[PDB]
Amino acid sequence: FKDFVNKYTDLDSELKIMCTVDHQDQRDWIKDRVEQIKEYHHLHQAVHAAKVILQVKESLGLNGDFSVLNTLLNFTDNFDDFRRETLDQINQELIQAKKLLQDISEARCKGLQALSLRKEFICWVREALGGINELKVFVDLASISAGENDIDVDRVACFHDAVQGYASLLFKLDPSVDFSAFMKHLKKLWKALDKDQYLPRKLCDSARNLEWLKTVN
Repeated sequence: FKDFVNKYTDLDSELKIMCTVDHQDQRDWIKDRVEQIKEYHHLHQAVHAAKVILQVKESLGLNGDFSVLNTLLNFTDNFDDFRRETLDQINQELIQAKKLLQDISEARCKGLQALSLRKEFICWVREALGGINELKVFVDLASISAGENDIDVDRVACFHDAVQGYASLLFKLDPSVDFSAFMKHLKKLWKALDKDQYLPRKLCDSARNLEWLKTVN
């Protein structure tokens, strides 16, 4: 079941066909087996998200010694140790903040992957842009020099959206928060990632335009 990822009804129907091969068994174990397998899939997904957030911390210059994700790192370094284990083997210590309302549909995880490894853009946007109020001045200055071509003028709007949608993590973030504080703060980016779902792509497109962003000044 590497193919049934994030598929409830399809997996349910597949297991119904699986159980209908022999008429002696008519039990309803499927209702719990599908939830168990999907919990395992969610554990793997939150492992990937834990790696993503570790990269985000190490790239944003954050401090606070996140240690709750160390148990997910332990869950993902026993890949060769739990390979012979059962589906009901070990506890789950991830529903607190690292499974619900932070890793939805693996898109918000990609939302953080946008602010992942690419780092020089963060340094430049902190050094040259001090506050949010300077964004309007910067975009006004950049529009007159971008060049009206319908592809060179969307670069000053993608930047304006990707910076104004990342104000929580870019400008005002003291490198002293803990895991709980960081997860509560991320629910300020999560409430803007739904208004426009192309924020990670906007940031990734404004990141490659780093040899031109250092020209407006």
